[PDB]
Amino acid sequence: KVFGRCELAAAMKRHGLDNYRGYSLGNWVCAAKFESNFNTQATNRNTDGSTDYGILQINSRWWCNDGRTPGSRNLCNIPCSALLSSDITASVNCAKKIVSDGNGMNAWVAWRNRCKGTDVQAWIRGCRL
Ligand SMILES: [Cl-]
Repeated sequence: KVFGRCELAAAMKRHGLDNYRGYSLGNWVCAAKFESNFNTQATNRNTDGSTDYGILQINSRWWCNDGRTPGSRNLCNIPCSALLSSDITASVNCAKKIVSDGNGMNAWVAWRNRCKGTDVQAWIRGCRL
C-alpha cells in the first residue's frame, strides 16, 4: 500500500505518534516520505546483510526477524514481513520502541538528514486531523 500524505498522517495520529517522545506528527510523516516514499512494501538491503522493512524502514539487525540476519536481534518481537502490511500498526508500535531507546529519531538516517531542522509541520499542512 502506498499511503497518501494526509492518510498516513491520520493513521499515525490514530496510533498516537503525534508528539510521541516530543516528536510532532510532521516528523514521522517526513521520515516515512524519505525512508519509504509512503510505501508499506518498501525493502532495502544494507551493507552488513541486514534489511530495512516497511514504511519506516525498520532494520532487521535489531528490530525484527527475517531469518537471514545471523546474530541479530528481534527487539520488536515480530517477523519483519509484518512491517510490510498495509496496516501500519506493527511498524508504529516498533517505531515507538526504537525512538525510545535513547537516540530519538536520529535512528532514521533519512529523518536526520532531510527532516531534522526543517519545517516538518509542512508535511501535515492541508490535512484534516
Ligand atoms: Cl530503523
